[PDB]
Amino acid sequence: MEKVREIVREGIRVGNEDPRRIIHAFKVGLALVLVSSFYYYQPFGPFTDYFGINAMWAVMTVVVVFEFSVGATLGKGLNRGVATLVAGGLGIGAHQLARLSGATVEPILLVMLVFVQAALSTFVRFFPWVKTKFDYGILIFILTFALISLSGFRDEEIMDLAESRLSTVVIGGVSCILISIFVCPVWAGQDLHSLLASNFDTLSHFLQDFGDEYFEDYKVVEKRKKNLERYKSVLDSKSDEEALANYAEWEPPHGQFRFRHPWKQYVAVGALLRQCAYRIDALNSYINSDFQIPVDIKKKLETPLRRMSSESGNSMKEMSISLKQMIKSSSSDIHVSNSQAACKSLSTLLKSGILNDVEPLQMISLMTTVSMLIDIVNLTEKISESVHELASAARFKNKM
Amino acid sequence: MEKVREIVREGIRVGNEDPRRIIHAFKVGLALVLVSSFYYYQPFGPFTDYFGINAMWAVMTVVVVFEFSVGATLGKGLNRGVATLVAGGLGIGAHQLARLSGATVEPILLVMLVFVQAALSTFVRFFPWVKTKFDYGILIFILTFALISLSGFRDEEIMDLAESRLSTVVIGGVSCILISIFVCPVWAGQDLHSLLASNFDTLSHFLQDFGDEYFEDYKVVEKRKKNLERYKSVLDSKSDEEALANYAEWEPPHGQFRFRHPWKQYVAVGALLRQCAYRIDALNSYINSDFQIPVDIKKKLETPLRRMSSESGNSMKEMSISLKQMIKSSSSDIHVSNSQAACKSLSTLLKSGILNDVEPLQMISLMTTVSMLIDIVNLTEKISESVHELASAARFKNKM
Repeated sequence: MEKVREIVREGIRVGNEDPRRIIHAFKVGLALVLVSSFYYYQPFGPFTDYFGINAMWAVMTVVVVFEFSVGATLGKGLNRGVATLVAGGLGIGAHQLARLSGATVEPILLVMLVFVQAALSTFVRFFPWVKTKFDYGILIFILTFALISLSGFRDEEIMDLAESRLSTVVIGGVSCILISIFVCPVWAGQDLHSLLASNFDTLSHFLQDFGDEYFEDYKVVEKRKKNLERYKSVLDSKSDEEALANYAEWEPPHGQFRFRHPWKQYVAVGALLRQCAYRIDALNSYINSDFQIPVDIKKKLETPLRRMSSESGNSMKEMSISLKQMIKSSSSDIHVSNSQAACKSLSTLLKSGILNDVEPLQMISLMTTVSMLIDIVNLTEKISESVHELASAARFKNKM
Repeated sequence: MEKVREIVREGIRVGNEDPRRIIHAFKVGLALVLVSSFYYYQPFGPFTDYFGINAMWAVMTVVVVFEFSVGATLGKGLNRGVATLVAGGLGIGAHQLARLSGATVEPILLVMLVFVQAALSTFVRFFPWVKTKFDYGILIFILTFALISLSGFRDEEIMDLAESRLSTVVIGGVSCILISIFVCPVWAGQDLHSLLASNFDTLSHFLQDFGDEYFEDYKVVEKRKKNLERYKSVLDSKSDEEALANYAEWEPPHGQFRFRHPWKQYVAVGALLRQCAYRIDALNSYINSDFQIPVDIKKKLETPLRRMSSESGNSMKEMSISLKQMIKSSSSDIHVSNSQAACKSLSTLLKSGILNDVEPLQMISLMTTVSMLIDIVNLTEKISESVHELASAARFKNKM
């Protein structure tokens, strides 16, 4: 009975982290019922249905095409539809050639053509372009050519089979797409947008928490978590952003998201944020070591380091708010100029020769932190310019 | 005609990068010809084939089940095989309750049961445990229960549709696995064990090259290429190493890979190697920056910083050979002990007070690299103890 407890608790947490999952679990059932209902109560023209498997194929298309996002279902349905169309054409042509050839060489020719085409398509499925965008199209191309060839039917029977398969794929796909767009849309573009903004926010949190924690049993573990987990999640999220970018490319335009929305720039800014995460990770690893410098030697540089960290955090926070609000912002300029000024002041403080009296190992550690922080500052400057460019060339509301 | 070139030249570089991609495009063609033979030349017992679509379903399973690796086909073909066996049972029992109830309620009770279980199964597909292993198993559990329900057939006609679907998944599913295993096996287990051992070698190049590029237009770029584009493949390959580990659990025990081969330790080590790529990434930026320290000030630490960097790379080089050769190796202990020795002799060089005379704006970047290098040496000591542990719990030949 205990595993029943564990599975129901896992269900509870998965549902509570996200409700759109439950609403999608209901949307799939609604699509199935709508499609199935369509066949039982023939709406306007009782379709011929020569083979007796139209309903089977409609339900199969609906179960396979319907995915979480809107870009996912639109892409899967469009690949499946276009591949079925072209491959049905090619299959009818191959069957006509097979018939025209002769009597006994017909199975030989059909099997040879299936071989050649499946081989060429399986090879093409390895290209990078195809692998990222139209993969599921080519699996269906092979499926359909092999269906219309290797299934033993006669000529007119083959023409009817191809038409039936195409019409059923179109109906299943359109039903899936309409219910996914019009009931409770999960746009992948907005999921990518929110993920980018959330990443910005976690980085700001760490920068402020560092400015505080650097110069100072259970609460130790909680603060260790509140430091580690956030940037450590930014680090391990390359594939999620890369996938949401494709899905978002597939989508139609909707509110505040115009026709040419640059998702590749979103992924570029994500890459810059990942570099910041590398540096922040080095900083954190130097926080959680045992060999820590005595406090006052850090406090002798406590002023500019605290100023630098705080201003970087505030600049990142303003960029996150400017992305959540979908408006061009110009506070990041002030918040990054302050950090450049703090870098210059730290430079002229180091020039004055204050660290001349400390043992050089403490110098190792202290200049390590100073170097990582200066690199973080330069990186936030670059990120500020890049986000400004994205917001310009994605047509944000110039109101500010 | 020019775009006909950019497609054929892209074909060649995909074929030469990996030849096994072509021998796979011929293995898919061979499973179709073999299956389509089994259903044309009935070997021993002419199957009943009540509906006329056994040959369609056998060729539809082969196109979907057959994937590159062996763990991918043994995995897709085992989800699809079991999900059809169970759902075929639930698909019949759900069709007995429909009849037992009444006449007009029959098309009402069957649609509800498709709704309830396609809504629960869609939800389970979000769980983190299910999503990695048995995902395609649950997409099929929804097709099958919605094949045997939402397709209009009578009572006795269903006990055949459930068997005709199951017996055409076992045959189309086995015929895919016997070819993947016996013709030219692409074991995903070895594609991971090779990638891990190829990563160690990419890092060893940078460390051997570091001591030379540090202390010293086109060869600018190629040597920039042989640094940047080399280690940067370790950072961007978190998903490939994680995918090949999922397959590698499905596979059978081929030669030198016992039954309990720890594919989760292979990813734990790869997780440490990604931490070295973080630090190595920081060393690279201070190499490609404009503000470079004048040489002779760098040169006063050239004795240990060249000994630390080199003996670390000669330690990662043995771990890469101790994995290609699949033998427990104790050479890495000699190569890692020297690096810890070079760390202490750097302290007694730093404690002796030699860097007291350089302007502190330069001590930033100089004590930076000393810090990133000392952390790398500290990491390869942890990697060495982990690979040494992997070789035990994978039962490597103790010959050495």
